[PDB]
Amino acid sequence: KERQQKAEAELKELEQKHTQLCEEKNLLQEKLQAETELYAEAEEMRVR
Amino acid sequence: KERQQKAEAELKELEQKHTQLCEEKNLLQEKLQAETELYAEAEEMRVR
Repeated sequence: KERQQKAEAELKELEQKHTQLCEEKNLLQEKLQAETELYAEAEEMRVR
Repeated sequence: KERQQKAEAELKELEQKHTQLCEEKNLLQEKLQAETELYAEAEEMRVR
């Protein structure tokens, strides 16, 4: 039972880093969008 | 045996998730540095 308790604790750690994965995916979408927007604005400003 | 191999699979998942988190953080820092430098140069040339 202590062995399955350790396994369940690792499972809670898995859930916590699953939430971390979701946060990091949202962060990745946001940062990629920001980079693309700034690159487009950069193209327009170098045309200017 | 089943519990320990399941725990090892969970540990591999933990390592993969943490590696993905670290890689996305590195992408974050490099592209944010790029964003800051682009903003600075854009404002400089814009006022010019």
